[PDB]
Order: sequence, then C-alpha cells, then structure tokens
Amino acid sequence: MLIAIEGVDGAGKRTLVEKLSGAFRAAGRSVATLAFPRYGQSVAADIAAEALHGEHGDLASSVYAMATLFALDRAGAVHTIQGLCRGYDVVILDRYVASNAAYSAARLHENAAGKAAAWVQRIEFARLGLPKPDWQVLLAVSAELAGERSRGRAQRDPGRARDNYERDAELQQRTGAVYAELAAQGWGGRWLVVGADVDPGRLAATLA
Amino acid sequence: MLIAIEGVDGAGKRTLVEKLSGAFRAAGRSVATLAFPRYGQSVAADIAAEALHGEHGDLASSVYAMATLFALDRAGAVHTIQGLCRGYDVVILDRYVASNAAYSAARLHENAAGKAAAWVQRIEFARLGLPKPDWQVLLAVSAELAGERSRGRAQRDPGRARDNYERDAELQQRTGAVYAELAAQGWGGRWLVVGADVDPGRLAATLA
Ligand SMILES: Cc1cn([C@H]2C[C@H](O)[C@@H](COP(=O)(O)OP(=O)(O)OP(=O)(O)O)O2)c(=O)[nH]c1=O
Ligand SMILES: Cc1cn([C@H]2C[C@H](O)[C@@H](COP(=O)(O)OP(=O)(O)OP(=O)(O)O)O2)c(=O)[nH]c1=O
Ligand SMILES: [Mg+2]
Ligand SMILES: [Mg+2]
Repeated sequence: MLIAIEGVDGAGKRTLVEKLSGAFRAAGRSVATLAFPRYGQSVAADIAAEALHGEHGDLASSVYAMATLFALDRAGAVHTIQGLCRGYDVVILDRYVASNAAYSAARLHENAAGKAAAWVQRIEFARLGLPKPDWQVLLAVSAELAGERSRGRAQRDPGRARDNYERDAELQQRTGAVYAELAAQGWGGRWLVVGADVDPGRLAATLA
Repeated sequence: MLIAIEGVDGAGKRTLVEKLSGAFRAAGRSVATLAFPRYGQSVAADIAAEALHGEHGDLASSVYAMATLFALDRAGAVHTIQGLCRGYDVVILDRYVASNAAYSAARLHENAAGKAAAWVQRIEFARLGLPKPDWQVLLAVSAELAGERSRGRAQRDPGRARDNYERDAELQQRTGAVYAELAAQGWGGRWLVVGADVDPGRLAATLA
C-alpha cells in the first residue's frame, strides 16, 4: 500500500510520518518511508530548493518551471517507489504529487478544478507514470500555526532558513485551501483529512 | 576526441556534422554522433521543446528554467558521452554546453563575460560533470540567411514549425554575437570558427 502525507509547510507532516510508521510497525506491518523533494539524490530537487533560496536567476519566478523540477525529481524515483511497494507492506511518502497541484494552483490563484492541477495530473500520473497513491492524508492545520512552526524552525536551526514559499503567508493560506478542495474531490485517489490531534493508532487502522 | 558543433538555428550544423563524420571516416577514424536536445530520450528535453512551442504555462518565459532543462538533459547523457569517447576515435556533438551559454546570455541581453555564461560554466561543467570538449566549432553564418533556412524548413515540413526562439530574429542575432565572443575567449575549450563554405576534409584534418 502506498500512502502520501500532504499539507502546507510546518503542518507537522514529518512527525506524522514517524508516528504513523510506528503505529504500522506496532501492528506487525513492515514500513518504508520516502520524502520529496529528494534533496541530494535529484539534481532537479537541489536546484529547486536553491532557486527558492534566491539562486538561479529567474527560475523560481516561473510557476511551471518549479513544478517541472519537482515532477522530474519524482520521475527519477519511479523505480525506487515501485521497489519499496513490493518490498514492504506499507510505503509512506512525505509529500507527493498533490503537493505540486496544491502549490502550483495557489501560486496562480487558481482552485483545484483549475489549469495547474489538471496539468500536474496529465504530466506526473499519466505521462511520467507515477503510481497513484492508495491514500492521501491531508494534515490540515491553521495557516497561522503552520507559519509559526516554520518561523520557529528557522530561528533555532541556521540550516533551515525559510524559503520564498514559506515567507509568503498568503500563498501558504491559498495552498491550504486548494488542498482541502483536492481532498474533497478525491484528486488522484482517496483522501483522509486529519488534524494535529489525530491518533496514529486509529489512523494506521483506517489506512491498513 | 570530443568535438561540439555550435551555431544559431538554421546555421547548417546538422549538415556539417554529416559531412564532417564522412571526412573523419574517409581518414580511417571511427565516428559517433549525438545531438542535443535528446528528444525522446530526455523528459527535460521534450518538455523544453514543448514549452518553446507554446505549452507548459510560464515555463518558457524563464531564461534559467529553460537553461536548466537543457542542462538536465545533458546531465542524463554523461555516461552515454563517456561511453562513446572510449568506443570511437571521434565523437561529434550537434550542439552542446555552449548552446546554453550563448542563448541564455542573448535572451538576457548579456555578453559572453556575463552572469548567464558564468552560471552555465559552474553548473554544467563543474557541478554536473559534463566533459569539456577538445574542440568547439562555431558555424558562423549571417543572421538573415540562418533565419531564411529556419523559415524554409517550416514551410516544407509541418513537423518542423519554428519555435519561440526561432521566431525571435533579434534573439538569433544576439545569440550569434555571443557565440563569436565565446569562441574568441576559448570558453570551455579551444574553438574554431568556420563559414558555410568550409571544406569538410581540411576541417577534419585540423580537428584530427
Ligand atoms: C514535493 C513538492 C514540494 N513543493 C513545495 C512545498 C514547499 O513549499 C517547497 C519545499 O519542499 P519541502 O518538502 O517543504 O522541503 P524544504 O526544502 O522546505 O526542506 P525542510 O523540510 O528540510 O525545511 O516546495 C511543491 O511545490 N511541489 C512538490 O511536488
Ligand atoms: C542544447 C541546447 C539548445 N538550446 C536552444 C537552441 C534552440 O533555439 C532551441 C531548440 O534546440 P534545437 O537543437 O534547435 O532543436 P529543435 O527543437 O529546434 O529541433 P529541429 O532541429 O528538429 O527543428 O534550444 C539552448 O538554448 N540550450 C541548449 O543547451
Ligand atoms: Mg518547506
Ligand atoms: Mg531550432
């Protein structure tokens, strides 16, 4: 089974991935996790991050350029993903294709039924062959709280300064809204919307 | 030996590659040729071409986004290139790294000593590890004549309509000028500037 954890920056995704992995293992299931962007393993991913931190000229100013880099990263992970699926009972992805749809639409002030989301659907799932997730878990949190967590991380970790997307409060707000729409329409597969207080044990039961 | 043939659109590069390959073979040397962008073999290359023909939203509007796609294409060809070099006496590339430097600088109205060219140098040669060519042959031609050949191709071949760069006469002119500067400073390696009347036999002798 393939599960993707989605949400805005600072929503608490990384933590849910760890608590969820623990719950699945407590249930006797083998688990593997993979996070996107794959920093260090994908040139496209590294350039994307660097662009969001001020490098590479006008690259970051293009919504489709950034989306393409993230899609190229995932395109290079197809074999890895399929490999994990046949090797473990559960594979949890920290961000996946929906991240591209949500942020791209938000940067363009479009909704889930818009152009960017449709483009991501055509390119990543159909064209690049990325498998559709069995479940997509949206960790919905207030934009304010998520932003506070992003700011806090940067304050105590010099290696985690915020990037262009994280510093854009309005973008973060719009991204959360598109995410909610995507989940409501079951974009790319079945979704589950949870809060910060979700119980990892019951969540793993629903997913398993 | 690794040779790259450079020049603006419609300069006659593809033809020189064939005549040059023939000259080398007439001299008893084994030859292999590879053309960039690698359409069909690189997703990055295909998306780039599609963007120049009107697709993928605002992607083509970013100078660095386009340069990155072409660099990612070449990054995926490193093994192929090194393989050809150890398998054949001569490897001829139809366009290579300098194409990115020339067009990127021209789109930004910069010269060869500018930011974009320096960026291409840092990313493709040093960072991505693309080997520097032993020779870079600039097929210099008048912007007007080259443009006429581009228009002619589109007229007799529905599968070869011109793209955003080809329809930009001023860009083509500026690109030719940056190419001349690159050759003058030996950017990326030794250059040789030839005209449309160059003799393939003597050119192959100079290169071999
Ligand atoms: C994977 C993916 C991410 N993104 C966005 C979400 C974020 O705003 C931004 C960065 O990806 P993040 O996964 O947030 O990574 P990061 O670079 O912020 O790293 P860290 O967690 O160590 O601080 O890119 C997309 O727009 N599309 C995608 O397909
Ligand atoms: C390889 C490469 C090409 N280019 C530019 C040169 C051209 O204007 C454009 C297209 O590449 P071309 O090699 O011209 O290919 P094409 O798509 O025009 O195909 P055809 O010859 O079949 O008609 O991209 C770069 O800017 N950087 C690069 O690194
Ligand atoms: Mg982030
Ligand atoms: Mg062309």
